[PDB]
Amino acid sequence: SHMLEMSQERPTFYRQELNKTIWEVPERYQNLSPVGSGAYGSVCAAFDTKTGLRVAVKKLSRPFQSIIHAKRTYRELRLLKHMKHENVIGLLDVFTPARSLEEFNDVYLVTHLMGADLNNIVKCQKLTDDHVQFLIYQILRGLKYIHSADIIHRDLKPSNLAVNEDCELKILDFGLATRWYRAPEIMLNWMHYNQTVDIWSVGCIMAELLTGRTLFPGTDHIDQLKLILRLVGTPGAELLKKISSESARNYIQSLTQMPKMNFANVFIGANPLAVDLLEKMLVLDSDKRITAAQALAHAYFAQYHDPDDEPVADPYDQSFESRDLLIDEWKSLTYDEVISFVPPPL
Ligand SMILES: Nc1ccccc1Nc1ccc2c(c1)CCc1ccccc1C2=O
Repeated sequence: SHMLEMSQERPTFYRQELNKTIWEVPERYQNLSPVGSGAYGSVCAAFDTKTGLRVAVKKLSRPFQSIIHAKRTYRELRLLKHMKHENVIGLLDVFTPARSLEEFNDVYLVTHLMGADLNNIVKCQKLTDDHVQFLIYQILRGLKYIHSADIIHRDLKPSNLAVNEDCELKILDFGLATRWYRAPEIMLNWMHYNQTVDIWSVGCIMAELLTGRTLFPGTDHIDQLKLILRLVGTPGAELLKKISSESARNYIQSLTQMPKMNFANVFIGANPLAVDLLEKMLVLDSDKRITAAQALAHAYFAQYHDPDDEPVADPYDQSFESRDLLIDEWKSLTYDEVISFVPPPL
């Protein structure tokens, strides 16, 4: 009760070659092998002998290359240390082989191994309506939590969604096939947007899960916008009066005017509740777009929705974002976050 530890032992590390480079990790982690071949950024699957589960270990080897990199490393670590939710990738461990700040260079992050991203899942099977309900439900459950912490993903897409063989899903890699899921207001920066940029992305993902194909496969920014307007219709005058960029307003007004298409004619053979939900997600007016919390209560998710089991996050203090610091200062803050990490219970 009042007994304290007067010291602590560093784990024993070992070295090995993986992806043509040396990985140095605690002996806790065994049988490492690369996954994704660079797609997700130096990630190895491993067996965690402590928790007795398969883990994914991600190595950051250039985290402090510049001020921009160092601040991003700090941001990502603070975010990941904060996220504690079934549908958001969080941290089982974070470590460095360094024995002091002086020898600090590499950061390794450890999370539960999922085994695929949603892209791989879509390629390997046609998902049933039940799969789609469950996958989208989990994305929205994760987003409710993330948004409640005043965090926006900003780049939600199938490759940022980890899925396991039990159809469980977690959201990976917060932002800030690359443009197809992006909200229009952030594609051509109309305005200081809101959290529902992520809901637009969910709508695009859900559509693809239902049809088996990309909803708006644009070849560039302008083409992408044209594909969007063809479905949702050209925005009215008042929707224009709300966006700030004069360049944007001018261009879209030169385009041929189009009415909102009938969504039932696009998402054929889909559950009518699914279609109705898509109509609430895929709207241009971000002040009218459904929220994650509102979407969770939509009848489409009647089988999964449980208001008592859709938790929100603790407030997330981002005051560090307003600081302008040197590489060594961001690096020191990051080191502090590494050594102060408290692992989840067993
Ligand atoms: N974001 C973060 C933070 C800490 C540690 C790791 C990660 N990033 C991860 C974690 C797990 C997985 C993937 C990326 C990529 C998708 C994928 C594809 C293929 C096989 C497995 C997995 C998968 O489980």
